[PDB]
Amino acid sequence: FNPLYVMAQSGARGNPQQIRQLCGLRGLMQKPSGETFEVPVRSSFREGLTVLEYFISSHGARKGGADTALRTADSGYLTRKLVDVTHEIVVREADCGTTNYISVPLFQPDEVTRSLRLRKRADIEAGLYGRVLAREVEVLGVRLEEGRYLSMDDVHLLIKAAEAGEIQEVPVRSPLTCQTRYGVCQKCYGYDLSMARPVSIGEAVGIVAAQSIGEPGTQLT
Amino acid sequence: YRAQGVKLHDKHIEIVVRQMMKYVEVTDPGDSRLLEGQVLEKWDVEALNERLIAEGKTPVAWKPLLMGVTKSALSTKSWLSAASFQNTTHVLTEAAIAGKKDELIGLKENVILGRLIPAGTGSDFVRFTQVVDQKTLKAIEEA
Amino acid sequence: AEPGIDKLFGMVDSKYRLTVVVAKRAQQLLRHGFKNTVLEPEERPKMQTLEGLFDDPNAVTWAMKELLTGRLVFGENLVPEDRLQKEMERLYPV
Amino acid sequence: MEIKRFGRIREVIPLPPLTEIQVESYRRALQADVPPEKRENVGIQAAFRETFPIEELVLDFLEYRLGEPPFPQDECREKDLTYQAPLYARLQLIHKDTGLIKEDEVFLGHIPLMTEDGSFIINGADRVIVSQIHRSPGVYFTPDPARPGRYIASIIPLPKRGPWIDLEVEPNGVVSMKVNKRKFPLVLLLRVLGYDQETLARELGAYGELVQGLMDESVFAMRPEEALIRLFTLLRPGDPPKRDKAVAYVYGLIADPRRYDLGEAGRYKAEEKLGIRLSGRTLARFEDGEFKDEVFLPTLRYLFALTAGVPGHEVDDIDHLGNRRIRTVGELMTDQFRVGLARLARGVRERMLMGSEDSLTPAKLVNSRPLEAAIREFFSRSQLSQFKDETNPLSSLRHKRRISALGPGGLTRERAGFDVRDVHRTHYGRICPVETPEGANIGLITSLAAYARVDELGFIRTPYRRVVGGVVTDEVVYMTATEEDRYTIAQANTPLEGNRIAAERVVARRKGEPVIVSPEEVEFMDVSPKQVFSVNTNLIPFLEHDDANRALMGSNMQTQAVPLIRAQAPVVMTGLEERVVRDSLAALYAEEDGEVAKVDGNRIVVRYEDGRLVEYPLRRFYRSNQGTALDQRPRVVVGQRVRKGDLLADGPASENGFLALGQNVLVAIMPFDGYNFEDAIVISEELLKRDFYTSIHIERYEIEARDTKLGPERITRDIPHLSEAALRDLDEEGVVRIGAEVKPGDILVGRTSFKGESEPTPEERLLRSIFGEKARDVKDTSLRVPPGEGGIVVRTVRLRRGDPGVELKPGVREVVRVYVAQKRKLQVGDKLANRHGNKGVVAKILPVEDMPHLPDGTPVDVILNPLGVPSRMNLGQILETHLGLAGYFLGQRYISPIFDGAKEPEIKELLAQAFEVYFGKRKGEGFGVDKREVEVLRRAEKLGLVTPGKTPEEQLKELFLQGKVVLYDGRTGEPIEGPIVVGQMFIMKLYHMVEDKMHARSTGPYSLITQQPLGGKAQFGGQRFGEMEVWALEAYGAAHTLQEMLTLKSDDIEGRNAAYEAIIKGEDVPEPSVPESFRVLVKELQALALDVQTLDEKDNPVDIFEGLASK
Amino acid sequence: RVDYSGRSVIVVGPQLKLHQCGLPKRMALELFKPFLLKKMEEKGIAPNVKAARRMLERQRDIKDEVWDALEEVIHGKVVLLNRAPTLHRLGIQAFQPVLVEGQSIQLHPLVCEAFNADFDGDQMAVHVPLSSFAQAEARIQMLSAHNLLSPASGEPLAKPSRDIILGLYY
Amino acid sequence: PQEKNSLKDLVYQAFLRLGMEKTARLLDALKYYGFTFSTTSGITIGIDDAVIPEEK
Amino acid sequence: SDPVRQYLHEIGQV
Amino acid sequence: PVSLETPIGDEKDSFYGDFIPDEHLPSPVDAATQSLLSEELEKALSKLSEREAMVLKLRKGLIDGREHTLEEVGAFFGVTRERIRQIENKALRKLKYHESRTRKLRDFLD
Amino acid sequence: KEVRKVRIALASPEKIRSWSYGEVEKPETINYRTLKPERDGLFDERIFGPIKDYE
DNA sequence: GCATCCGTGAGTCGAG
DNA sequence: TATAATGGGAGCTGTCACGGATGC
Ligand SMILES: [Mg+2]
Ligand SMILES: [Zn+2]
Repeated sequence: FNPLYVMAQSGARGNPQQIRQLCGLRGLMQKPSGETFEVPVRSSFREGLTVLEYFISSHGARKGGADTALRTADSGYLTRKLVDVTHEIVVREADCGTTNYISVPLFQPDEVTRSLRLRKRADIEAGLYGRVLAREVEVLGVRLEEGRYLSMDDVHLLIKAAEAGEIQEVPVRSPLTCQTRYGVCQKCYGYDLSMARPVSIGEAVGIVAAQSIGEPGTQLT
Repeated sequence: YRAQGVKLHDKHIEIVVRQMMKYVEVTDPGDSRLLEGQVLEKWDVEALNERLIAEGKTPVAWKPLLMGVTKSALSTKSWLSAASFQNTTHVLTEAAIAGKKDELIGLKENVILGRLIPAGTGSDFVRFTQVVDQKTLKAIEEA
Repeated sequence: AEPGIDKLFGMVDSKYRLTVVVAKRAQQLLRHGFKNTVLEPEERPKMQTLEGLFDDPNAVTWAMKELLTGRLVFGENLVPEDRLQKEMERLYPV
Repeated sequence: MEIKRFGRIREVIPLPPLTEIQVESYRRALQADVPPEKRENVGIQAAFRETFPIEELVLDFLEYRLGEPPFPQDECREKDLTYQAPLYARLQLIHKDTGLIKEDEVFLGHIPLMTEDGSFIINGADRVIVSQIHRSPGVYFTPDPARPGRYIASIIPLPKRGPWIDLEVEPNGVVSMKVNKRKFPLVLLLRVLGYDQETLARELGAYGELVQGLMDESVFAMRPEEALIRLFTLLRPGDPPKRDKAVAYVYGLIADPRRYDLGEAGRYKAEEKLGIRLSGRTLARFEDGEFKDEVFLPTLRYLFALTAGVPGHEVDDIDHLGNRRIRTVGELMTDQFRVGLARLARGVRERMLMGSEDSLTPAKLVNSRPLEAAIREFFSRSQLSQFKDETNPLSSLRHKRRISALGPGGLTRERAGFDVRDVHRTHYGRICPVETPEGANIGLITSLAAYARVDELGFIRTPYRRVVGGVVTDEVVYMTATEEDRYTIAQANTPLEGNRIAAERVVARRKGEPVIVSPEEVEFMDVSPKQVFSVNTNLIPFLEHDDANRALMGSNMQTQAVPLIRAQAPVVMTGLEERVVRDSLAALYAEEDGEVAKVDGNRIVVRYEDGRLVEYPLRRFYRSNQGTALDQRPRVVVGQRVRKGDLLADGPASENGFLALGQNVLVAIMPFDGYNFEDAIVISEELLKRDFYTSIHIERYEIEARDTKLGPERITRDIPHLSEAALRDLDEEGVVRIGAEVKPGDILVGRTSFKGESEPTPEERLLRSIFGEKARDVKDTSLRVPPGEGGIVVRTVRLRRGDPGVELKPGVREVVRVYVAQKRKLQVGDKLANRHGNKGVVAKILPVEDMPHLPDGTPVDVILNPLGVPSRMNLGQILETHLGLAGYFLGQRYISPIFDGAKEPEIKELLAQAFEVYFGKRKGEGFGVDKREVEVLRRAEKLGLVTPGKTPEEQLKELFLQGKVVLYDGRTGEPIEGPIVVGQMFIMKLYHMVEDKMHARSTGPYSLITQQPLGGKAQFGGQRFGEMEVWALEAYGAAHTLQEMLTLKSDDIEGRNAAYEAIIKGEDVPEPSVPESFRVLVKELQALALDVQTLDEKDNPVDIFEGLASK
Repeated sequence: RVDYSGRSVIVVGPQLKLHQCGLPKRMALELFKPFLLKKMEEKGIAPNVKAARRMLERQRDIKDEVWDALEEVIHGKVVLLNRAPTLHRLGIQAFQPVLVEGQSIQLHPLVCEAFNADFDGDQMAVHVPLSSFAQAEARIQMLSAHNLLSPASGEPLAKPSRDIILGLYY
Repeated sequence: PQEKNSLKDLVYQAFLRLGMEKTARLLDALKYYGFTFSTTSGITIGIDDAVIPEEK
Repeated sequence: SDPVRQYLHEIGQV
Repeated sequence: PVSLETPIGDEKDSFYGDFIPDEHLPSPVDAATQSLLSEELEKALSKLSEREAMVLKLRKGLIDGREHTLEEVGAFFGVTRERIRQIENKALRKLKYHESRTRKLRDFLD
Repeated sequence: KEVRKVRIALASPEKIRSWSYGEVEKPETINYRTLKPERDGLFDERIFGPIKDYE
């Protein structure tokens, strides 16, 4: 029930590394050149550092700061680019009627083992969730019709099937293959991820895509 | 994004990438007016070609063209958009020589004109929807 | 949230169509002074003052409330604009 | 209160005068106190000398002198005058072969003076000239990035004094020199300098294969005369190489000490690097008939010796603080002096021809304007010349020790990448690692370390103590960053018995890198930990416990602390807080031992030993650049005996001579109903009750009356169509009366303007007719109090044309200034911080009875959410809070120095002693453990906080030693389930207050060309709905909202007018029309010869100018 | 730059419902001024609009019935809050405002994440949607309570963080 | 024990099942109680709360 | 470029 | 004169002209007022007969923007100039009555 | 009529003179004393328009 | 076909 | 409205990475 431990575990605040710096040792620091010092800071923030340790740490602090300062503009610029490319793209109709589609793999070939291993949960969820089915799919005695927007549950089901070797990949409608002019169609786009339902025709999909891709920009290290 | 612990739907990245692939390079005009090596939108060539082949003419041979978000952005049909985004003088001179007309398809164009945008409550789909109470309804039903 | 928002989204093929219907209806209410309303006296949206409860001045609140009832009809090309405006001016003069 | 200081580290020397970097620099630059014949050739004296003599008649410089200021500082600030001294120059005009000399002392205008504390007054407003860091001139060698094998030799002079030159080996093997972006073979220049193939062959031959890449037959044939002209033709085309021109150009490029000035520091760097002796700061010399080389051959020798690896030849770091120097105010100002001077000389030469050739006095020959304007330019529109930041004494003291990469002859920020920003190992004891701006400027702006000094050459030096044998001398050597790299330097905290090193193994640095060493190998040792950090950083106690990233914010924010009417020094101090009040002149002190004669709110009269009676006026309620009140208050009483250096008065934000930025409040670290959510802070109404965090502020309002072509602007109490209610507080002349309380809308100074050309509308005529009244001649232009502003009128000033001593800018009849004061209580939205980087806005002011409180009924002052600590890793605030508790009960304050201070054991002991007071009294007063304290103790031992089975008192003490107490929720009376951290924390009220920042607008001022609303609160203008905000509306698919933003709410004129009128009449807003800025775009494109036409769906043109622009 | 746009410091509003914000009286007086004039005319607070505006011009001339009228003016209406950088569409959200004394804007704890807002001095800008259409768009499409899931992933954006987790977990 | 993830999932599921208007209500509830409890729970930080393992 | 240079040259032609 | 493009701040973000208001084009408020005035003058000219309203409209230039001599208004109505003078004066007098009674145009005192 | 398109093209000297309400023959701007716009200069009313409406 | 030149970009809002 | 006078003068350097054209 320790306050640090609790705040971390709950996800209220804090993470393991920070807790480490508070309680255990501070760790190794890096010179400005990028290569790390031979002696680590042994002190914790509880114990307090030595002026030498402290100064040693300042290099990293600063490097990080400047990094963030620059990445910020890099990301900003990126976002503006993306917005400029995607802006005209809007949901302009319910069905472009295309027969085409894209095939989302549940298995990624592992090069370390030269074998095949199931994709991670979140990866697959990101590939499948709220997508309309391009083709009918039957796994574990459940029929998933064409035109069916996959619920998070639907996706979990499909994963479980893929664990029973029932299905290796899923056919799905997608903007890549959509044949709507000057935009996209409801079916090819899928869920308005914000409402967990079919996207309403007229939603500005491009701008949303740009904002979505770019907003985390400053977080990528 | 995954490495950085960021949940982001493939959908969006796909939306952008599709715009990266929006263009093609011409390998043979066949019997078309277009000339070899010249870039244009996959849409436009698919349409033209269907006109040719369906009219009994030789089709145009085209090659897929990948180009980054910036170049693609500057290559958009709308000159208001392109001239807004970057390379204003270039875009504008190349546009003015050609005497381009902007059809106001995109958000940017309309924002610039102060127009009501083609998305949301401005979408032609829902834009014209009417509301009338039953009373007035039957009332006009007489004709 | 707005009351019955989920139902309202239920009513339409596109959320933006909901928004349009609501906005237009509100414009109607304002134009004809609320006297064209499909709400009955006990359904009339109310507002707290120092004096007491008076009709809610907010036409959009009204509009959505009305929409919930189903007393309202919406869609495209229901009636020519002339006929609409004029029949309404006959039924509820300004 | 008793003051206990921790730590055994002894400071062998105190901190240098903190503003000496400014003060000493300018002092040396002016040399005003030095007698003209005793002056060294530096600063102003150097400039004059470099400019003169003015050749062809010959005008020569003898000496110069500085007068006294025409007005005192206070006079200057009041009148909007620069504080300056008159500069005169004694010049003698000499006719050569004509014998005659005509000598005169000409007036060159005024030169701004630096004040006692290191600032300037320029046009009535205080300014600081920030020191500028840059690459030291010299000769450096940096590895070519394209080829690993080949290095590049760079020759860099002082900025604005000659072009940089680059020497490279080349792929082919021929040496190349780059000057002004043109490369040519170095051998040509070598020849021009009188070098012969032989002379070179013996010199550079030792390094094989390179010399042959040097040798070119044709050039060797030519000699200097042939080769000089060849070179000249390489340097510029299409210009005749008349030999005198070639000599003039190459001389002006290299040998001319006037056009090409290496650093004196540059000179030294060259000498030390290449092991040579320069006869001057020039690259080459003209002696007798021929060019003579100095720098080139040695740098070429070094370059070659480097390319082929030769022991003893180094590559240059170029971010090493040995190769980067500081240009202080003296150097910068002097630079501009030299420029304006060179221009003045240009004018002299120009007038040495036209006009009377025979009758010229030096007065006739010389024009000041170039000089006056060069100096005025530097002090007035320069980037390094900044509005002085004096929010509080520390603000300015720090502003002065600021170091900037940025500025003329400086990095642009596209220039600035990671290398420059970084904290270099040589910043140790020179530049502070912590204190730097947050964001875009990170690494560029920085602060000087506490013990650091900038030397004559502009290199930053740091003190160390000599260690010979095992003994540590008290002798301090100030070292440059380069010299420092020679020695093994022990850490200050290394244990000592006497002057002897007490440890078998000590921590030392060899060239910045840490290593464990024997006392035998220790050459020097740090003076103190303080030396590693800035003055601001040195004010953070427990700094060793704070993560650097937050310490940074602590430092930076102390600069933002507002001076409070009841200000206190922190209960925990680092021990620098007194000397800061000292070195920044805020507090007033006694000159010599003496006795206080008189003591008033306005002045203090002291009789010294000398018998002489000195009177000290006190600054009272004077406004600062930031609007915070600067006033001093007497800290002594009549007949009191005071020694030399004793405190006579307190500055703004000091307490008995100790720096007082905030207040010490009783704080509890616990969440509170989400009101301290995400850094927000919860405050006790008791704080306002006792006027904690209340601060005085003065705003200055100004208005002018001018001569219109339509008539005079009159400042009068007579304003057309105004009630007596409106004019009530206005005196006879129209100016609000001192003492009057003014609110938004109120008139500060009445003023009438003459109405312009009047086109009375027919409506105006019918109306005017109906009421029988006549339209007045004058409009009402009186100055009113802006929205959200106001207070008490503390001052007025009035200046009229043609009254004694006053002259106003042409056309200006009169100028009035109203000073309005306000006493600001702490409120919701206001910003508080501590020295550890904890900062937050006040979200809730709770009535005392809701405040968590101790069993004895004492309520807490502030409630800080603990969630703020773990992520931030700033533990200093925690220890500060604990020791703050102990102090709270023991009635004492502490000094806990950085990196040598109170360790937690000692804090625990003090805590125990405090507990005895806390609980002991209670026991004596006849009370036992409360029923609730038992429950809390239960849950506590469930938390492993106390030892089970021990007594309630023993356990409560066990918690107190951990800094925790039983806390009662004021709402319920029930306790907080766990024991909670309570203690005294030092917290400041920062300069950011909602009062300043709150703003809103319906409609207002629009812009000339665009017709879009103006920006900024002061212009009363709309907020920028930018590209990104638009994107946001687009994504929501909120069309009509967006369209409003783009039309009705901005630059659609018809639209915004119609909207306003409709909303006024309770009608729905109209359809938006075309935005005026699109019309602006169309016309701006037409001006560009491009035809832009809006079209039908039928392609027929559409006229958006509505016929107005078409014939 | 737009009309009817203000700015102030933000401060946490633990007590408000997800669809609300604290909007300082004075700010509201300015932002909705025209409306407040018309209303001031409907009630007899002033002879007409031109008079009303003068009454609002001098701060000391402002009676309490003015405030009461203002409460009537903003009824049902929402305003847009925006923090910069506006990285995604959730950088602007609509809230029905609750007039408060004091000078800072009160923001709901659950929306801070989407705004990347916090309370170390963050400042936000307010905007008044004018038309029935704009107000409709705001209340239906942009209302905070109607956007609870990220458009990026569809994962909840409005969720317990910090203090809420600390209590619930406890 | 309820924490970041669990609660997120709760919210999402409620959004799917109950619907948004209710989910809003649930969010205000979680907010209210969460705060209320957080304050009385007696969470705090003293220096002693950074616990150095004997293993260090 | 540098029109001054060019013109000076054209002048030096006569 | 000084440049509207004179930079404000060490950042290239703002120009001097950016802080210069537009004193020419009427404010939405001013415009509003100027229309309200027309509507109120018209509302006040309805209490007059069309002739005694038209005499004032004509002589103060509310129409065509020109003021007519009493003689010309007399010619337009067919009355003697002195007649038009007296019906103009009685018109204006009735206007003043309506005003002292109703308190409408007062706020346009400015 | 409603605007559905925006064309941009080169202008011929003919078209440029078409737009033009007059030629600027003088580098003058505003009269030094009166401050009224100079005749045939950059700010002329005869060319660009009246400074005051309907006057 | 690769070297190298010129030209164009490089977050937002705020205050000032 | 006339002695003769005849080719300028300053510069500003510590980014970085791209597309596209131009030249070797
Ligand atoms: Mg913040
Ligand atoms: Zn599709």
